[PDB]
Amino acid sequence: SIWSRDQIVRAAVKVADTEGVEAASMRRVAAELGAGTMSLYYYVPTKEDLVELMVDEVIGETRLPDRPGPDWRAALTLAANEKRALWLRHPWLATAWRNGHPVWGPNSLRQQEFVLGTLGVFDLQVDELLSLIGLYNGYVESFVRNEVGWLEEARRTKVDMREWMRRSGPYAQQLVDSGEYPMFARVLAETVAPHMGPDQRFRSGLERLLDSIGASLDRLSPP
Amino acid sequence: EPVSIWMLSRDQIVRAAVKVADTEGVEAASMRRVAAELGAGTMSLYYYVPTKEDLVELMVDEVIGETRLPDRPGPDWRAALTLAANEKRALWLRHPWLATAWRNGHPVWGPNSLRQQEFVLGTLGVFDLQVDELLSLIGLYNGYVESFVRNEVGWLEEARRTKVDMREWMRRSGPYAQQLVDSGEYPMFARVLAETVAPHMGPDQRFRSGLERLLDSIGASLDRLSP
Ligand SMILES: CC(=O)O[C@@H]1[C@@H](C)O[C@@H](c2ccc3c(c2O)[C@H](O)[C@]24O[C@@]2(C3=O)[C@@]2(O)C(=O)C=C(C)C[C@@]2(O)C[C@@H]4O)C[C@H]1OC(=O)/C=C/C=C/C=C/C=C/C(=O)Nc1c(O)c2ccc(O)c(Cl)c2oc1=O
Ligand SMILES: CC(=O)O[C@@H]1[C@@H](C)O[C@@H](c2ccc3c(c2O)[C@H](O)[C@]24O[C@@]2(C3=O)[C@@]2(O)C(=O)C=C(C)C[C@@]2(O)C[C@@H]4O)C[C@H]1OC(=O)/C=C/C=C/C=C/C=C/C(=O)Nc1c(O)c2ccc(O)c(Cl)c2oc1=O
Ligand SMILES: [Cl-]
Ligand SMILES: [Cl-]
Ligand SMILES: [Cl-]
Ligand SMILES: [Cl-]
Ligand SMILES: [Cl-]
Ligand SMILES: [Cl-]
Repeated sequence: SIWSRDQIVRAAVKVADTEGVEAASMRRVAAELGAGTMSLYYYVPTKEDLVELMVDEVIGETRLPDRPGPDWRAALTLAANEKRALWLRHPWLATAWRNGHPVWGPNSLRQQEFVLGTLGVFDLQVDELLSLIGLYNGYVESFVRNEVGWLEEARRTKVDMREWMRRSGPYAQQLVDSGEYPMFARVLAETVAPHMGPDQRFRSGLERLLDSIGASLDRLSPP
Repeated sequence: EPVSIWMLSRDQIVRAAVKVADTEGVEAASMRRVAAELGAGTMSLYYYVPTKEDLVELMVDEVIGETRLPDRPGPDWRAALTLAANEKRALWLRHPWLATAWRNGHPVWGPNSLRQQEFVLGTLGVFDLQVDELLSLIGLYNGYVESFVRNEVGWLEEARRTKVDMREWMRRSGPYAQQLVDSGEYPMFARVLAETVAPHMGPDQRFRSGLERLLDSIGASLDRLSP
């Protein structure tokens, strides 16, 4: 287990933020530091290891409270906004982890202590805790991975979410006119969210997610 | 102003891209490599398929046409979502690049994708829901399936590179997990390792068990919002 390297990781991060993670190849990160590649490899064997070290490294930028306190909705909300701002700042976090094994670096584990801690006081089987936290973490990640995706897409096409929605209007009408997608149509007729800006959309999605967690907790702990 | 891709034939270009991606991942199936395979030339394909992103979008909807969900909702929403989940996981396992290839913000609105979405969205259509609430609960369900299978594929890919699978990784990491518990700093990590069952089930049993807890949470929200 992979758990001064640190200065290597920081230069990697700087490159990945600007030019994407592919561009943070091992030759370049050397260039960035003013060293030749042969020493880099001593401290950081593989590019897979570096990505893992970068993940943990940037999570160290963030600081949550030492303990969540009893308001699990306010604590998860704080964790949500921190995590979103970290992914927007380091968009490669949304697509870079390709492996199955979890990252057990100190900073990753510190933050999970806080997020798991929020529902840690409840008398739940731990796999139920992980299931509810899974719901919460899934919402934040799906949303922001999609957000990042729009930005990466815009830089190529010059068409962002709002502009894509307008230009897709005619195709959408064709699909409605097909008559084969009555639920898609009811979504297009009735949804409010896509017309909210990003910050308000995220927050209102988070409140719905939090209410679903809440409703589960009332089930397992009436009333 | 480009028109949607959805607005020598297309179907043979796509089926040919799918074969190179199945066997050798989505990178090994470019326009160059797809031309080669068909017995045709680099620029003739750009008539049918302008961009590689356009090509991937067609590849996704093509393979989604291998799954056939029912025409109609059914009152048992738990069974419905379970069927959808099992069918999505089998697909993704047959086409692992499904888990990673979609990197854009815009949704794939091919016909096979939307045919499948009618069934998934129709499952809670029974209920008195504002549409954004429906979408929120479907989001919880889809995120479960998607994280699960994408992690499952991650392990398969990691293991080809390392020759160390999920079980061998848990085994090999015991000493370090034990150092981490001994530090005293990670009490929730310790509890998880001491009490979790899931990662000791096989994948199929673990998939189903997590699904069941998810469905119970959907049920608790439906009861509150729509008695
Ligand atoms: C995330 C996302 O897609 O955001 C979209 C956004 C980018 O665009 C939004 C949008 C576009 C265009 C317009 C609109 C939009 O909101 C204006 O609402 C609008 O319709 C517009 C208009 O043009 C107008 O102007 C227009 O021009 C045309 C029409 C007809 C209406 C309008 O005049 C007026 C109206 O205001 C719709 C909006 O659509 C959605 O939010 C869709 C979300 C639904 C999620 C469904 C997921 C379902 C899960 C699911 O299927 N699970 C899966 C499985 O279990 C599964 C299992 C097996 C398997 O094989 C598969 Cl493939 C599976 O696939 C799965 O996905
Ligand atoms: C997905 C995953 O990690 O699966 C793991 C699997 C691969 O390995 C499992 C495992 C490993 C080792 C062992 C075990 C396992 O089950 C044997 O159970 C075992 O413990 C093992 C042993 O070695 C033994 O043998 C052993 O050898 C050593 C010890 C100490 C115990 C044992 O003798 C007893 C037993 O046999 C644990 C298992 O761990 C989990 O499932 C944990 C899941 C929890 C995820 C929670 C995520 C949290 C979300 C979250 O943080 N959200 C986020 C934020 O809001 C967030 C916000 C801001 C921000 O900056 C960040 Cl970074 C953020 O990051 C976020 O992630
Ligand atoms: Cl990147
Ligand atoms: Cl590597
Ligand atoms: Cl955007
Ligand atoms: Cl290409
Ligand atoms: Cl792939
Ligand atoms: Cl495995």
